[PDB]
Amino acid sequence: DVEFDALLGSYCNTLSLVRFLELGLSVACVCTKFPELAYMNEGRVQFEV
Amino acid sequence: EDTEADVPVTYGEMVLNGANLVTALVMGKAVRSLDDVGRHLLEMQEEQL
Amino acid sequence: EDTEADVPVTYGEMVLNGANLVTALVMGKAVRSLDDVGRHLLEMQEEQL
Amino acid sequence: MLADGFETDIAIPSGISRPDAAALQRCEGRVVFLPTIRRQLTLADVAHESFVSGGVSPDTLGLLLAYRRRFPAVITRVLPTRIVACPLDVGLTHAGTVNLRNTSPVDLCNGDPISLVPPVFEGQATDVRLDSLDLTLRFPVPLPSPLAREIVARLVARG
Amino acid sequence: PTGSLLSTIEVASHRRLFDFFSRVRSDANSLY
Repeated sequence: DVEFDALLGSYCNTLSLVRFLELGLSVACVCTKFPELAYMNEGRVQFEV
Repeated sequence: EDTEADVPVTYGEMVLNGANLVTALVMGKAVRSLDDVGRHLLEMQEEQL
Repeated sequence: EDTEADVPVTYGEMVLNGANLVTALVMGKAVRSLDDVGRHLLEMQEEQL
Repeated sequence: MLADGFETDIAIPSGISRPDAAALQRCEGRVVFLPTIRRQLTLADVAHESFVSGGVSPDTLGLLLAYRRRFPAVITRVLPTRIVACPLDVGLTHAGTVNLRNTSPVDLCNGDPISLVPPVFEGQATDVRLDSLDLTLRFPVPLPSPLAREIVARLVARG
Repeated sequence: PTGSLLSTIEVASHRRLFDFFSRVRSDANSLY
């Protein structure tokens, strides 16, 4: 008697790595970085109109 | 749009030639391509990620 | 009307002109040893440039 | 750590004036009623706004019955962005010692068990109100236990 | 436009670096 079992393939998934500036939405942003943001209580943005 | 396609000819071959035949008779289980799956688990083990 | 766009990649950075704070220990009470707190203002305000 | 201490993070919102921001730093050793043992909560959950029943803000006796349905926690450090507390039912700290603060007009002694009581006394109803957020923080009063069995007896026998 | 007039958008903020290293007892009106 000859009998056996088998694995006939193992299939996986790859996560799509999405960057934000690669999107078409990024016109509504001005993506500038605070190196310090955790240290801030009140922030105001002042500009001349 | 198009009338004539390109179609492959050979079906797929999966035989227990080699070291897989031993595991089907002695162990009783047969991983799909042990001549590669057992190989790739070694360079993952030692080289990189 | 179009498929491939030109998109910026870098984020935006800043010009820091911040209110600076000086804490330095001084051993002794002399004229030249107390002016080093004053030199430390223009040593650190130079580093922001 | 997981067993010895448990730090919660009561988050502070964005828009807070400095007359309101300098009142929270005077609230260092207090008693705070969390409803759960979540690790991230907000001030709208801690305050008396979340304390109300269906429409009815209860008096000092119903204020008892929604204490023991909650979790007492003690503030350990007030950061600008969050308030860090420790719920007493889980565990104190690694060292097992957390500093409280008297709001009572009554001195404490060694080895006295502390039960907490609402702000029941006259000249005592001190609610830290934050005007920019419309938040009152009714802090309870750590009393010695042989006082806390009197006052509950004075309130239950009055009804 | 070559006759236009730009301007720098200014971000003014009250950072507090030293509340995280140690305890603070400041006033209600300290623009420190």
